[PDB]
Amino acid sequence: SNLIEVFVDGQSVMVEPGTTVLQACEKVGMQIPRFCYHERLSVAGNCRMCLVEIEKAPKVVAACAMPVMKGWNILTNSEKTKKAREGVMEFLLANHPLDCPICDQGGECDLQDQSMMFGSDRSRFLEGKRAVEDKNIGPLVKTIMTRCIQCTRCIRFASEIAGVDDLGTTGRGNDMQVGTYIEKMFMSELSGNIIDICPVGALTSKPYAFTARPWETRKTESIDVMDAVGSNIVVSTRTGEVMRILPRMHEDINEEWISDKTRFAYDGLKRQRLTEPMVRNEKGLLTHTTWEDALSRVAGMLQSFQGNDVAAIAGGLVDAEALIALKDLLNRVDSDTLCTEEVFPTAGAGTDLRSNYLLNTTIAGVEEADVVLLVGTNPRFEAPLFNARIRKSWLHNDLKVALIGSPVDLTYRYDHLGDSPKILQDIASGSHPFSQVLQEAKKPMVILGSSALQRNDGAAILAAVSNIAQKIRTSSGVTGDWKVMNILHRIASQVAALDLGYKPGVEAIQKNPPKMLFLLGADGGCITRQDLPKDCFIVYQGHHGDVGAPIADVILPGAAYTEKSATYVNTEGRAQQTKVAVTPPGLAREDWKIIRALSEIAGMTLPYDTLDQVRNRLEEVSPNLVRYDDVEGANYFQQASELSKLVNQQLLADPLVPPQLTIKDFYMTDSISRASQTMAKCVKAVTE
Amino acid sequence: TSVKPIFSRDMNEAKRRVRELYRAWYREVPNTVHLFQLDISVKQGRDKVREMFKKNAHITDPRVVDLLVIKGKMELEETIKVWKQRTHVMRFFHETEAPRPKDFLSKFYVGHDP
Amino acid sequence: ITVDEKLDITTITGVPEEHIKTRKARIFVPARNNMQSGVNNTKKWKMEFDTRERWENPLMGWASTADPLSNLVLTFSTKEDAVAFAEKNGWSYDVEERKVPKPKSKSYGANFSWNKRTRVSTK
Amino acid sequence: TRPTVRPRNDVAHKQLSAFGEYVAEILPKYVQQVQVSCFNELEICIHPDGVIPVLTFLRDHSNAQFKSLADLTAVDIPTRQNRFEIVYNLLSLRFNSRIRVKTYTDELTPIESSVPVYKAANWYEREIWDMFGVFFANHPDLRRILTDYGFEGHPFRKDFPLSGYVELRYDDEVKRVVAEPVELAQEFRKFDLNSPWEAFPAYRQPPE
Amino acid sequence: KFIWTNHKFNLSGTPQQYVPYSTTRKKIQEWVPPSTPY
Amino acid sequence: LGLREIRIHLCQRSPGSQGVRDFIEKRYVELKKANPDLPILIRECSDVQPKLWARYAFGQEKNVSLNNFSADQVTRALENVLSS
Amino acid sequence: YRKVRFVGRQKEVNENFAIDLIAEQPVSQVGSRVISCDGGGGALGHPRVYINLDKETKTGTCGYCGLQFRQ
Ligand code: SF4
Ligand code: SF4
Ligand code: FES
Ligand SMILES: [Zn+2]
Repeated sequence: SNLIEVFVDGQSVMVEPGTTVLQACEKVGMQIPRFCYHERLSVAGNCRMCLVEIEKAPKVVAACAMPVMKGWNILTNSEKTKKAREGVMEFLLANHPLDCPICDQGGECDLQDQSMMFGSDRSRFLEGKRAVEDKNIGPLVKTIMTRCIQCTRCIRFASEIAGVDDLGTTGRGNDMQVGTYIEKMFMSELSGNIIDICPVGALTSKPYAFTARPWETRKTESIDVMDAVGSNIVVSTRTGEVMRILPRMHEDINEEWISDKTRFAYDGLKRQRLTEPMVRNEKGLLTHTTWEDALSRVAGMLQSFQGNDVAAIAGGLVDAEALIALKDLLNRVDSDTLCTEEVFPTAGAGTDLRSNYLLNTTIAGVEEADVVLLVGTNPRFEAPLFNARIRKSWLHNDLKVALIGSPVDLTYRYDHLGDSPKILQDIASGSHPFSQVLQEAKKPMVILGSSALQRNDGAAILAAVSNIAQKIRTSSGVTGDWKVMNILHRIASQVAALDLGYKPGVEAIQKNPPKMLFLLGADGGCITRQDLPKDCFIVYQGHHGDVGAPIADVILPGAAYTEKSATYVNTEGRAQQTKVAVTPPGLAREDWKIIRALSEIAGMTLPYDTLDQVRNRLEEVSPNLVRYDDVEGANYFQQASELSKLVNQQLLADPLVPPQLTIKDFYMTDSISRASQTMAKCVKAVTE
Repeated sequence: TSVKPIFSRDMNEAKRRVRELYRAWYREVPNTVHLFQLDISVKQGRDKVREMFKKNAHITDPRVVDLLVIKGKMELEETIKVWKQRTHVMRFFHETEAPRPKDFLSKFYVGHDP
Repeated sequence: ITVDEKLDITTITGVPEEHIKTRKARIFVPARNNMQSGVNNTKKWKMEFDTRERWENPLMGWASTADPLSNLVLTFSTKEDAVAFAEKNGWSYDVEERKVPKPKSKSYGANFSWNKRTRVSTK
Repeated sequence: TRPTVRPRNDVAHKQLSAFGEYVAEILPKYVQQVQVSCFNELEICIHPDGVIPVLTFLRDHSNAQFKSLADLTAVDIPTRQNRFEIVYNLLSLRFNSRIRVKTYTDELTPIESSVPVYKAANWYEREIWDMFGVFFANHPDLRRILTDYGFEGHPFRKDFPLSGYVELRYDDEVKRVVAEPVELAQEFRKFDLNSPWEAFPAYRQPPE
Repeated sequence: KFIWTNHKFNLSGTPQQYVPYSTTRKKIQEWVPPSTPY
Repeated sequence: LGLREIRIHLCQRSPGSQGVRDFIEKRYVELKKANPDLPILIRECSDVQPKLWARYAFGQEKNVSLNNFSADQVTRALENVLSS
Repeated sequence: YRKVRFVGRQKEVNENFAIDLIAEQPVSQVGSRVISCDGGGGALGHPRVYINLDKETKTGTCGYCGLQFRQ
């Protein structure tokens, strides 16, 4: 029933009508050598390093693009094929100048792990070698175009996925270059991700430029948290420091791609960092004290305050294991009134059943979706891999788009519907169209951000949008189940820091004057000391010094995201555990071990020591944070569809605007970005 | 599991054995303690022997309890003779090695993440 | 012959020291260094332990260290036989999962299209 | 092909097919596999039962002499589910040939000494007890050779981190030369050499 | 040029035994606290 | 104090626990239509013994169980603690 | 802190420095397009590498060689 049998090397194998040779001959475990073919991109024919030799026909075909018909005998290894693959890869070593001592790819390159195993032995040329000239693009991509085997794998990629169409092919005959005809610098997100593509050392990375060669490093898998989708990365360590990080080729989030910001941002990790505890002194004096000393300083001051006068707020990238040790401790003195730095407006939900609180249809849902409407966001610069997971699916099959407010530059043809909060309401019935289009849609989808949800009318738009999701879903509403309404965040650790049960939004401190706070947030400009009452002290906790290092009483260090085995969550509610790499500098220690040694020196002593006795506690307070990377079936927004209709609040009126516009604010945002000195190089190459 | 056992059969002749060579150790600690010209309280030498034999207590199986013996049966060769020079013996009782905290809060001020 | 059947979960004790219960090993499929496309560095389920501190040596800057394992990678052939060696030597562990791509569907010659939206230029 | 490639010889490969055909013929209670190494050597895969038995047949006969025992050794393989391995290696002085005898095992299952058959497995069996941990029963003597008096780890197997667990150093606080845990002055860098692409098609592992 | 004029020796302490050192730039660049004001 | 919070754990399948799934159909929208303070927590799956949990009096944990019930059995099992 | 080790030991350090000793070279010219950079004499020196000088005024000294080179 619709498959062919074809004998690869005298062995039968089944193949769907319309897979090429290469996708067949992979099924039995061989690599025809590859240059211009690559999975995620398109295919063209200009390497000519895969020549398979078909059986009984004098010509030699190419195994990249050509179907496979009723069974050939696909003969990989003979005295005919081996007459070609030896005869091409002596051509593309004609001009390839005598680098490899110093070509920074010199340990992985594919003019190297082909042309020993396959292909030639020595050379006959003997004189020649054009040398063209380089140029520059930006302060990332470093470009020596003397090399360029000219696969044209960097070019089919621009016009492809990251939608910026610039790079080109200029010339004829032996001479064609690649880089751009005019002087335009080429800069965007995901376009710092090229330098996985290029199979030889033409395009090599700037900050890393000359440091280590890749037989010495140590690949210890990890996870990147600056943002929603997370990643799967892999670090590297030479002497016990971080050198550079890659992607890890997960098959849903990060197809092969890692974003740019999560790549070049390791650089402000070792720059400006707080290596010790630092005592209080009364004046502007702030000094370093032995680790035993300033522990008790804040220990006793807990034996004073009680009830709501002591409240802690942690809004940042902090783990999901220092969101228990801190919660149970400050909640065993019965003082809570605690939230995160973020703002999630809540009415009848926002913790229970969550159902609206996380992105429902996963990233892998978009591939099937048909009609999409997203509002109040610029998805490009927040979760940059949810964007191009539209783009690739916007192409390769048809998909429709609409945005609400402030038409920005996206990469594909959308249309601005209207700009205001007051457009949402009239779409309940027919007006300002689609009118039936969301209605006739087989698998509708709607996406609200954390930028728009953060207004002062926020609890209205949450409830106004949910209606149109109810409006459709109550009709059929999809097929089928096919959940519809869903949200996306921009902040690193929240869906963990929230569905543990930590109330959203910083309000609970805004109503009263609690005396002793713990800042893990910490660098948002939300809570200041002016806003606080009198000098009664806040104790900063965290690794960096950005803002809130000076405004604070007694500070305590911590380990960043590469030094500790923690648990984050991405916006489908998976569980991904980053893994140790470097051991933290100086005296700093892990966060949830600085809680328990705050506890025992004070009155209560929490019921655990090792890690596994932390996650059992994580297992009581939540069941799914110990289920690593599985999306469990839940809808449960029917019962919250009605109950959140409880309050009647109506909107404001004012055109929606995202915080980020075109670029320059994408770089310096969270913490590590701000102190990363290379971002400080590519922020000033933007303004001018 | 089907494989031939070594000496014992189940647990009894086995736990007759461990009782046995105990005495060869228990009867001879001290003849050495004057022989190497090493000075200790001879009762220490009878604490360690009984400190070790109580150590591996949870063993559920023959051919394990016979395996350990074949080690233990050996040592009485070397020690009851002199194939060691004072410094293969005394290494049992670790004199120089500074103590480990093993408690919690004593760790937290010295050393990262054990 | 003395066949003497019985069942006691195989464990072994005393040869290492305190590193039995302190650590957690890990069993994972290596991920393919991405700077190159060679797919042959996969296919064996190894294991490797936790990493403990490397410090600096205050004479040169060699980073000297304790943690006497720290560099071992055994190579197993499969999962069923993977966990086989953690229990039998008796220490804690963890597991990852193997990954292989989507099927997938790629056809040249769909790149020149009448009404389709996929139509490439300057390839 | 001739100039740089090692010229082969067939005759040696015809006979060691025959003469090894029929030692799967006359001792089938034991021998479970046999083959011919492309270089004209034999490997007889034998159950652990026959060890004293099979050699004894190889010990004397008029069609197979194999009086000279050359090399006993071992290999230890994880993910073989029976860890270790033995390899006996025997030269038959009259007939000019090498035939090796492979017998598997575990740690717990004993194997029986070859010592009455040949008196040159006297040492080679004392050694292995030190290194890998295999325990040879009924051996006129079993002791500690090649190793110090302290090593409780049985090193050459694959679980011993190269530097052992205790460095040694002498201190004058008393007299002795005493043993403190291992503290190095350089990491012992771990390089990574294993390159992709599977350059060998003939050995290609099963398709799966 | 780029080579000496006279010579030296292998000496035991000359006074100069050269007693090697480390040749590298710093590592983690610890944070500076803020100055006199609150 | 108390109480403070209520965590209804459950499972997605092994329908022997279905009362909880049914309890939401029965009393959630209604049960929490009042008490517009308490933050009742539905979290996902203990897969077995969908223990209901509750926390009060300086963070002391009190865990009732349920294994196979009916719809209203649990509705009355909740006010056991909630009245207190 | 570290600095007490070479006290009285006179601290061997490198009198010359190549950090830049290069710029004193009479940066050459050719009058042609691409050149052969094999340096320091035949078969002692960097592997032959051909560089293009066409910019306006620059050159390129191949980076093995260092010696300032242009038209
Ligand atoms: S770039 Fe690729 S080819 Fe050119 S030298 Fe370095 S490795 Fe050899
Ligand atoms: S980068 Fe090097 S390889 Fe990739 S396309 Fe341009 S030239 Fe060909
Ligand atoms: S690999 Fe054959 S066409 Fe590119
Ligand atoms: Zn030169």
